[PDB]
Amino acid sequence: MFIKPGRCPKPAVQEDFDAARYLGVWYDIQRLPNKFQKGECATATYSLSPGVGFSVFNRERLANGTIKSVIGSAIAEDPCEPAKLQFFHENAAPVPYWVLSTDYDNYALVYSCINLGASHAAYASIVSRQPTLPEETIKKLQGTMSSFGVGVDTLLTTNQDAAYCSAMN
Amino acid sequence: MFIKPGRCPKPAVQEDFDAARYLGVWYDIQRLPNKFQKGECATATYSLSPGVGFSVFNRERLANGTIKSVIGSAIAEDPCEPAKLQFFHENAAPVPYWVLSTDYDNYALVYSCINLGASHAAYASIVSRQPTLPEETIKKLQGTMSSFGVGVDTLLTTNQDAAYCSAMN
Amino acid sequence: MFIKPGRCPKPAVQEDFDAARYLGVWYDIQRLPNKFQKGECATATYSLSPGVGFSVFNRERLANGTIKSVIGSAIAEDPCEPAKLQFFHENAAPVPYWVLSTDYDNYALVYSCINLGASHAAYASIVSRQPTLPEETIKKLQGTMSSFGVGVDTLLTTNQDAAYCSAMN
Amino acid sequence: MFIKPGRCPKPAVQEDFDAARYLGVWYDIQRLPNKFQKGECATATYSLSPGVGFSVFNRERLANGTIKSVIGSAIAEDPCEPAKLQFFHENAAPVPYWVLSTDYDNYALVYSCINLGASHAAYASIVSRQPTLPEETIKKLQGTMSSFGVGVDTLLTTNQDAAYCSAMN
Ligand SMILES: C=CC1=C(C)/C(=C/c2[nH]c(/C=C3N=C(/C=C4\NC(=O)C(C)=C4C=C)C(C)=C\3CCC(=O)O)c(CCC(=O)O)c2C)NC1=O
Ligand SMILES: C=CC1=C(C)/C(=C/c2[nH]c(/C=C3N=C(/C=C4\NC(=O)C(C)=C4C=C)C(C)=C\3CCC(=O)O)c(CCC(=O)O)c2C)NC1=O
Ligand SMILES: C=CC1=C(C)/C(=C/c2[nH]c(/C=C3N=C(/C=C4\NC(=O)C(C)=C4C=C)C(C)=C\3CCC(=O)O)c(CCC(=O)O)c2C)NC1=O
Ligand SMILES: C=CC1=C(C)/C(=C/c2[nH]c(/C=C3N=C(/C=C4\NC(=O)C(C)=C4C=C)C(C)=C\3CCC(=O)O)c(CCC(=O)O)c2C)NC1=O
Repeated sequence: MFIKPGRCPKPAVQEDFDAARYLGVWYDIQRLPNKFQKGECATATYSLSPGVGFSVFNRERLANGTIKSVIGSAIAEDPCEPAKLQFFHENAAPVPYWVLSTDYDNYALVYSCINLGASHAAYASIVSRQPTLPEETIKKLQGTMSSFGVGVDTLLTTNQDAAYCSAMN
Repeated sequence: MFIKPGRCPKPAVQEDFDAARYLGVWYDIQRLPNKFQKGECATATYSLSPGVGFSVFNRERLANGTIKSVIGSAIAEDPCEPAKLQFFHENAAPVPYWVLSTDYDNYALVYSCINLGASHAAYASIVSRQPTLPEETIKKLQGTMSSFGVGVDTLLTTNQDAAYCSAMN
Repeated sequence: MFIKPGRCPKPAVQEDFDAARYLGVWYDIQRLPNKFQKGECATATYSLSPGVGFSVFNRERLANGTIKSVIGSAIAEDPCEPAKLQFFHENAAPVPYWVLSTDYDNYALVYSCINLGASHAAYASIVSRQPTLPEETIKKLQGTMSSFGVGVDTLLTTNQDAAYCSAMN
Repeated sequence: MFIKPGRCPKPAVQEDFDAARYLGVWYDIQRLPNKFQKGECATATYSLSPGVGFSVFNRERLANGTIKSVIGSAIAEDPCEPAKLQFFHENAAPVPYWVLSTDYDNYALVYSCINLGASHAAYASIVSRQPTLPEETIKKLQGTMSSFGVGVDTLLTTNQDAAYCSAMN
């Protein structure tokens, strides 16, 4: 199910989060089933913004081979909680985006949850600075997710194959 | 699906909504599939509150024959929009509850929607002051729902059979 | 003034806050200057409600001798943070109400703050189960307030004189 | 004062608001007394952003001759209400910004309001594509404001004198 029992959890986020080091390209390695990703090879690119926060450009490769993308803006509405962001994507209502853990140069774990009464809808992603990530790191991040009730066996492994994804350039 | 494409619609609500005439017992006649109703024979009872708004007591009959209930509070956070309520149920995050149409003495149409990025999760109910409602009224209210994109063929018809539901008293 | 520089602070709230023990009558002992209290002898009475949360009845004695009162409802929108309440007063927009500290039987310190861009508007009150409170307790609670930036120097001392407030009954 | 009785009004906003035509430089002509503008010669510059919405750069000239400025991002959280924006200024909490009326090439009237219980704090500004605006336009826009309860009598007339504001360049 996309909708799960219980209200949203409140996991810990990355201490001393530094958005400048978080900028650049991230590859989707695993993610919870969701409605927005329609393809494979997903990347997120975060870039400087003349205003506050940073800009967002997400791209994926659809089955027909076309590259589909969305633009957005990311802002931490409380400057004292810089890892707790609101993402504003074109044609979407705002969604939360929490950086739960990152070392900036290899991996990040991101989490988002919206309450639906006594249920909730959550999204989570393990991302990497490369199209792959070591199994040891994946299992560690999955452990973090399990610790607050995420169904890790539901995680999808994103296709990042070099040939299949060549159209991403 | 419980989660549907598009952001929440903004249907018109009942003009000149009068919560005092809305109080009392309502029977669930049809509703969109949802996660909270686990049984049949559902009723909603709205009662006076010493504070602002009104109090909520929802009851249903589970398959095992036990009656399960929840208490809540209903408040219109903007007094100038009295038909646009927030419902606060025990152990639940707040949810919207809009009275789209009612004649107070026979039927009401209620709607609730929460945005999930570019998707949404909606709930809707046709309720009656009696365990049944005339087909003509049902079709009229379904027409209202269709006019803003609700999938009316997905509506569930609640079992309100006198014998099956006798445990509701 | 009423609006001061900086965003609202997030002070710690009462651990294991038990609303049931918080019910009953409280006397205003000191409070920050505000727009709603126009007289003296202020009291807050919190009572059981059939729904969630509790009901609110605040009364004060105006300079002309008239007793003025308001009703409201109090609800903790996040059940896991029971001391962080939203108060809904008749014809008012919702306002936050945080129980920072209480021993239920003698005193409580309440705090509320709303952001106004790079400024904020804050309210705070020391209340007592009696019309007076020990000077030692008061100094203790003022210490808490000044610890997160409240200007305790601006606190008003509420007239609770038994003769002046006799109209309160 | 800055805080006045009653909840925020909901004035009508500019129909078919086109952010692209709203970009560029605006001069503050009149504004309600507020906490953020500490000088004169105020200007707002709105620019393209790679993400959603637009970027904000506000500048003014303090009495000591120093130019003070702030950066921010503007986003319409509901794409169907493009004139109802949220402004995120550096180190400030989010604030509403509603374009009530503009012809893009000459004037705009902006409004913002935040509820404080049964009171409110409002901001409003008349801006112009030039350092001055025709008296007729000004009276027109004041009429709009007074029509929903703004105290136009309290409006400050911003010093845009070319010599006094020369440091703005
Ligand atoms: C996103 C929207 C959304 C809404 C609107 C919603 C309402 C809501 N209905 C609830 C229970 C309930 N609600 C009902 C019945 C009704 N409820 C009604 O709103 C009406 C009109 C009827 C009947 C006429 C009953 C019978 C229960 C108790 C369910 C049970 O405990 O078995 C609960 C309690 C939590 C739970 O048991 O899951 C919530 C939060 N929840 C949501 O996520
Ligand atoms: C309830 C939570 C919730 C979240 C978090 C959410 C994010 C989000 N991701 C989007 C697109 C996208 N998002 C991604 C990828 C990513 N996105 C990421 O947050 C990360 C970490 C990656 C990859 C590493 C891509 C590739 C698209 C474009 C999808 C497409 O247009 O095909 C959109 C655009 C609207 C849409 O296309 O449906 C939203 C709102 N939506 C939600 O409802
Ligand atoms: C920004 C924060 C903020 C808060 C917290 C707030 C509370 C609040 N207190 C109110 C009335 C009142 N409140 C009080 C007293 C109390 N109230 C208390 O919270 C406590 C602890 C006491 C006393 C112990 C009384 C006596 C009234 C009625 C005042 C009157 O009608 O004369 C009202 C009614 C609207 C009004 O008359 O202005 C609100 C919204 N308003 C705000 O804007
Ligand atoms: C409750 C409502 C509310 C609003 C709208 C608001 C806007 C706002 N304007 C700001 C600065 C500023 N805003 C302006 C000017 C403008 N600003 C405008 O919205 C327009 C139309 C002009 C001029 C045409 C300038 C010049 C600064 C920098 C002030 C300075 O740093 O000295 C800031 C920075 C924080 C601060 O310095 O206080 C905020 C939050 N703040 C609020 O509390």
